[PDB]
Amino acid sequence: VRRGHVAPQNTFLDTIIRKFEGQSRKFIIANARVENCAVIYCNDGFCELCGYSRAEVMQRPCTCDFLHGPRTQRRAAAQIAQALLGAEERKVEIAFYRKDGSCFLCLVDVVPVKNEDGAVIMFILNFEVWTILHYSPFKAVWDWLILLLVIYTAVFTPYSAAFLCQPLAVVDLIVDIMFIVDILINFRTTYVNANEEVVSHPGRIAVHYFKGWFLIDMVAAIPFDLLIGLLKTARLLRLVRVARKLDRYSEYGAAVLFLLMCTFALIAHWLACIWYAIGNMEQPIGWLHNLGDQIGKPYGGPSIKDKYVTALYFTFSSLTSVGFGNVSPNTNSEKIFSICVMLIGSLMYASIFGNVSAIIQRLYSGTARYHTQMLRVREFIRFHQIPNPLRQRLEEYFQHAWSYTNGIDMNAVLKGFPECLQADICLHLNRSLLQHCKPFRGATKGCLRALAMKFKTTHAPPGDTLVHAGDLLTALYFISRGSIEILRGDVVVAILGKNDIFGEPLNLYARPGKSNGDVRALTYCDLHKIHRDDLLEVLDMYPEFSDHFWSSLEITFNLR
Amino acid sequence: VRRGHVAPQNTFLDTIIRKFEGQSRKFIIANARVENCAVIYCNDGFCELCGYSRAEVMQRPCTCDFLHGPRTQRRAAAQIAQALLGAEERKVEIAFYRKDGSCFLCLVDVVPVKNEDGAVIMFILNFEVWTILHYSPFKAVWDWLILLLVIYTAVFTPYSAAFLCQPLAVVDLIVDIMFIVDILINFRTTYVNANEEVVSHPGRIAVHYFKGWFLIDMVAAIPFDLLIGLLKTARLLRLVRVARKLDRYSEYGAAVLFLLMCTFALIAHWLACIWYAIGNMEQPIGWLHNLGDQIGKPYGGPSIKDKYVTALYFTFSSLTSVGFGNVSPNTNSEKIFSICVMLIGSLMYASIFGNVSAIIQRLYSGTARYHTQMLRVREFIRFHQIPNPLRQRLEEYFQHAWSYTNGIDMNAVLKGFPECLQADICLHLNRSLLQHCKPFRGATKGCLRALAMKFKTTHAPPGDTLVHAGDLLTALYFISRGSIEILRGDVVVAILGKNDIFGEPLNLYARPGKSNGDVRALTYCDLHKIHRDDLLEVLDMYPEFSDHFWSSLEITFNLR
Amino acid sequence: VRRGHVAPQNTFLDTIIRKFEGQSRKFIIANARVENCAVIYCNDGFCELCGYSRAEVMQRPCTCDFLHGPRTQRRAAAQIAQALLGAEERKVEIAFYRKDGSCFLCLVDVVPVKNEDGAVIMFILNFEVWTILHYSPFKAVWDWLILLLVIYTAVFTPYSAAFLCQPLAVVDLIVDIMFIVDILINFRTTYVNANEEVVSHPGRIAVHYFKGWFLIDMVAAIPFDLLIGLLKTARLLRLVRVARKLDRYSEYGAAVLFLLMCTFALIAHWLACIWYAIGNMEQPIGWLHNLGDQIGKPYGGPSIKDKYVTALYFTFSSLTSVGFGNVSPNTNSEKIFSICVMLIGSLMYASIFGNVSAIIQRLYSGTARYHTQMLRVREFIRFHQIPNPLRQRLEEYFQHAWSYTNGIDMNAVLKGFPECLQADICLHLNRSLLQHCKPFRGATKGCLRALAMKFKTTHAPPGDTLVHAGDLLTALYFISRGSIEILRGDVVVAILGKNDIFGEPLNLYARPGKSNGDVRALTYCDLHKIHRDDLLEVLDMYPEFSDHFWSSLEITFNLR
Repeated sequence: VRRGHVAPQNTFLDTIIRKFEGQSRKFIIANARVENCAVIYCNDGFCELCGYSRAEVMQRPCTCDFLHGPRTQRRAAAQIAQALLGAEERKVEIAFYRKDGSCFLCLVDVVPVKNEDGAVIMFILNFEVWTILHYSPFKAVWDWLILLLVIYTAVFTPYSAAFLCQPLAVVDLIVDIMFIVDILINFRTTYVNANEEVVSHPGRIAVHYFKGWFLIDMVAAIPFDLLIGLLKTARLLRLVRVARKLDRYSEYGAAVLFLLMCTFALIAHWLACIWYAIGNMEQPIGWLHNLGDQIGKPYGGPSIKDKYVTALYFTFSSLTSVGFGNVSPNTNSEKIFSICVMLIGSLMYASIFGNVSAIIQRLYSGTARYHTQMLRVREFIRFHQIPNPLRQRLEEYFQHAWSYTNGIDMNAVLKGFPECLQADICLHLNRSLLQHCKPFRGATKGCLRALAMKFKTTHAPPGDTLVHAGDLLTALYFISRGSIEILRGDVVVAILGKNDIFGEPLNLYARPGKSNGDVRALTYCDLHKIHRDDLLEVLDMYPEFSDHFWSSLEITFNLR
Repeated sequence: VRRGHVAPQNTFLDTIIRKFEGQSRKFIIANARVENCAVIYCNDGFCELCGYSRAEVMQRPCTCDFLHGPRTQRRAAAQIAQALLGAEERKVEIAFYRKDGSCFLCLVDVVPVKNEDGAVIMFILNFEVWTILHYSPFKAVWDWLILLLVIYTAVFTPYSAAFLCQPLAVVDLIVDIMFIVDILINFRTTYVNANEEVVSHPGRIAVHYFKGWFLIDMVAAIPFDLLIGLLKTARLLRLVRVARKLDRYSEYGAAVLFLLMCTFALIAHWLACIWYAIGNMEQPIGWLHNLGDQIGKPYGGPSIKDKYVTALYFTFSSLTSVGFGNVSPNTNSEKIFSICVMLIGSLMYASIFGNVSAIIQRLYSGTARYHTQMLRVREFIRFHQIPNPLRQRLEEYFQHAWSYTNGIDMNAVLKGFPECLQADICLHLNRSLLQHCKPFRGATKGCLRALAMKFKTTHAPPGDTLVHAGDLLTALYFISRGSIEILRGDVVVAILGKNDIFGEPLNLYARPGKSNGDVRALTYCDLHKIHRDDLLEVLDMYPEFSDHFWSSLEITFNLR
Repeated sequence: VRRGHVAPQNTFLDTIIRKFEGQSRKFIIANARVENCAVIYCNDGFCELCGYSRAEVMQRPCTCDFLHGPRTQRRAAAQIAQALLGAEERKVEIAFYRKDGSCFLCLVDVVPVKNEDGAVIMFILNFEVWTILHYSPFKAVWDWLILLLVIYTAVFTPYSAAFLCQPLAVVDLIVDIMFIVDILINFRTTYVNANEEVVSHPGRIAVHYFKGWFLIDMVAAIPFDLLIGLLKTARLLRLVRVARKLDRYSEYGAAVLFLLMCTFALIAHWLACIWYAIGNMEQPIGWLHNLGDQIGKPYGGPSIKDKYVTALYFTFSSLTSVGFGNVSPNTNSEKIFSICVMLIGSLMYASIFGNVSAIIQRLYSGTARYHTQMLRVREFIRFHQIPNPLRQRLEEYFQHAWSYTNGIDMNAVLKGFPECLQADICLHLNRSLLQHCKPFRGATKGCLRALAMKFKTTHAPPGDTLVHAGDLLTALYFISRGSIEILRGDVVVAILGKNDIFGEPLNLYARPGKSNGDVRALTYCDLHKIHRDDLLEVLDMYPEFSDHFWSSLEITFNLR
């Protein structure tokens, strides 16, 4: 289920501007925490008065020296300066000057705003001539509890209606209380408006709940004493609660299959009850008389245990397209019902199990594409005829890479997000380097995001050659986990464990230098990677970082 | 089935470091085969003692001249040098010096490690102040043998249970032995752990087999003498062996269809037996009495041959959605069973044959996309209205290219793999050139991989013009198979067979030179290709290779 | 159906080299039509003899001046020169010299090859010390005629076998003749070998037809006189002719649906006959007795008209999953058959109509994607809320572009083909320009292909602004059909009809010049397009073409 982000702590500024926008007033806003109180807003009405644009007015003292002129008094201007420090309402009068030259008399209404703590935050200068959340685990698990007792009302209210201290009557009365309790919960609980990402408190929620889904849910919780048994069919409107809250029940993949399969039972259930109703209410030959000849109970009559089973047995067989012929429609009303069940059944059986077949492939989606992606590799091997030592690499790498990634395109997901969140994702992915290592600490946050974007992650399983002898070292690597070894003609030279760096320094050569020897991983080593073209372009942007970077950084193996 | 790569020969170094990591000791490792015994590892504890970082300590003699100072003796340092050559344990004492200046007394524990042959490989200097494989063809074919006799137990154990030197009893006792033998095989056979790519020997396998799939498979192989016929239903747990080993049975495309179709029979089989059980255990009107009136055997009674057939005949018709009405449920228990079979059948018939329909399209996947890809070309021809001489080329090339590649994207597969394995694939693909030809022999392995990446393969069928007269010769070609001819106005000049080269030398012109004449293939000629921009960029990286390349290489046809 | 390209006219050279390759001889080949008889082939055996490589030997006179030395006679060398002009076999002896220095005596066997006309084409110098085609419209339409009379044999041979001047017997004997005629046709007709793209004449075809599909088709055409009616069931093997020739019948989209639907009838047909056979051959209660009670013919017996209908009626209902219950299996054999029909029917009905549902969507594939592509545009309009004057453009352009292209990606098709055939396609697409226009005539074929690749086609419907006033004229246009008008503030200036050019000359400015005014089409104008960056890069390659191009070309509207 969706939950919007909470309103930022500076959103009060928007409501002040939006209220004064309705008044058509002319004003400016200036901050208190800043040194000389720089102006941070100027509406269109203010620019028409003075003549100056936003660019000129913004980032200037709130006393406004440029507005003063010959006609202004020294004593009158001093009253405005003292009013900022004193923190109170003083309507001081003074005659400002425009950009072009003309003067005007104006009333300066200084009204400081304050928070709950008791401190002056902003300066508005007007001119004139018992709570619950919607995303809580309490409500989340209780929605499943509603859905369970909703199924109860879908099953037992038609069976009670059609076929007619008691154990059944007492449990039914407990369900009536839960829906009355549900209405009380829906007032105090929060919701997500389109514009307002979150909303709380009872003054605002009751307006939304009225003129919405309360009218239908109001009828659900109205029991009465006053046969008249048909009034209990209003409890089927409790099923509407599931439709409006469908976003919560569609989260899990397996839970969706339960809904589609249990509804199929309820569809037949109702039709079974409706099929039974057709037999009783026309009784002058039909299907119920016909059943009395099959099972030995002609007319007393057959039992209700049988009467419902045989009726459900029928309507399942009719809408599953079996058609057994133990029971079958003879009268015109029965046949018309069978026509209705065959028509709705052909729509249902096509639509509902078309989804279930898709949901099984959607649940087992990893293993579905895995076999098709595997058959590409097997056809690729048989095409070129690849020998055994390379055969083992392509099979084991593919299964290792797929089991690691779960058959997911990692770069394809990041392209949907913008550069701000892409940087934040990559900042999290490379948290092991940027936090712990020596050179990356002494740097601004813009540099960290800039680097993180160009960084990569490359999982090297046991016995995988990353680089070979005499190769162009494009990359500069960083190791987080595992233990990588460097060799040179079957001679073990290096053993690079955690928090190690290997490659070449970019300052000395200024060219793509050749390698020293091969480098192979022992364990499932987690490591990171960049390029010379990628890295150098970052250091050109940040010159103060570059001198700090290369000095503090220490490569464990210089490769030449 | 997946099989991990064997642990590399230098993995003992990781276990030594990981054991000493638990001790919290401070040490270094140095190689013996190398000249002056360079240090190849240094933990965090060692850097805290001396003060020096990894970059300074690595690639230096293991005697450590930088650690010595004024306080160290000449006789004491000589004991460490002799200990390296002698190969034994000597705890020599000497007072080293730190980087900053301060001294410390320390005990040098030199412990050389040795292999099975009997030679000193490494120097650890501590400081203190009857087998079987899982991927074998024996086990592979025997898993199919298990699956066959598992189907036996799925079919014959319900039929024996429900409907009741003998030929049947003796064959059943042989199957009981095979599962007891299976348990003995599962101990000695290998498996694939998540971390440990391969694992062997009985000390490690028994720990994994216990607390896993042995508990279920233990119950399978427990026969007893002690009617009590229901205890034989535990043999259905032998079916669990197929689920846990499902990765092996899903390899072949046609073999998957056999599983999905034979299970459909077994599903009905069990339900047939369950349908029969419902008739017998309620016998005070039902379906079995009803059958005695159809076939002339009222009550003796009808035969077991019939009794099972009619029961299977029912349950197939019920779950295939036919519903014949020879046999049909009359009692409440029978109807509830029919409701159960209709509900499970609607799920089964939708799910299982949804997969079979996909598996037929997945097996015939080449011919499926071939017709759709063909209809693009036929619509492309009808759109532009292409004449006969060009019509023949597009049809014959498409069918030749598709029959060659089997409708597979060759470049799309390589993009999934990294640059290391991509080079290894391309090294195999261009093995005909790099091994046999004259100039490519005298070169380093980095050059061979660098070239191979930029190379291509272009199959030219009979009568295909590769290059025309007056064209810009971007490429430089190499022929492996077939026989290509060069013409110039219907005059046969060249006949280039195997191991031939044509194009232009890149040293003389330093520009894109024009061609001499046309060039056409006779047979299905296999040849390779590069570009000027691609090739020149490789030779710039390797200057010693470039002078060797152009001198030794000899182009058969210079084209101007 | 696939048909390979005919063997090129110079393929005799390959067979001569391949035959002499078996002999392990050492030789060269030289052309006659060329001036000084340049050598055009040299095997590995020749290079071992002399010492010289291919590069040095190729493109030199066949007399070989470099091979001569001091020991060679003036009179002996003259015999070789006269032998080239005379055209006959002379085994002249002369002692050649190697590259290194050593001499050797050798026999020069000059054997000129000749064609059917009677002219010397090549010079091989050995050294020693009633027809029919497969793709014809005769065979194409006759394969459909076979398939029609194959269906006859599938339908009438079981009906004749199972249920038992005559009109029926005479027509059956005509079909027996057609299959005997088919065998005679299959000898003389051609086929497509994997290596040999085409093959003809009776010496080669009979070897392929034997040990192939003749053995099965031989049994089809063996009638005998000698009840023994079961021998006529061998005529079902005539159905195998359709399977082996399936490539021809899968061409048309609608014709595939006919095969899948007519087979479904034949599947039921056979099963109907098999269902009938079960009734007769067990006759001591069954289904045939049961039918005698429904329709008033107990036992004479019921008619064969009925007996077959009711049997087909059954087997359709069984495998269509209806199950009527007029007729139904009572005996064990009948039920086992119903189990078999339900099992094969569930496989058939899933597989065969899964294809038919796909074939309907594949036949109506244009209209399928059209609606989905339309819904993108309708959602795109509702997203941005586009006004009426632009609304009309996006709707009309999309329908015009889709109706023109039939929903096909034009550039996506060309990427599959190589640069040779891509150029040939684009040469055909821009045939209107390159043939008819003035500047493109005086140019080499390499230039025409180079230009054609970079050219485009842009259909401008009525009232479409191609270029606006003050725009950067990147392109230079060519008009083939229609009539385009140029305006400048609602003033009609130009009327450019067929074979016209507009843009700017690239020689004068050497910069992207601005436009003069707007340009709009009247009719469905067909026109072509290029760019400055695209065009200039071609003219840099061909300097002799560039001076010819700009002088002869004349732009109708210079735009400034």
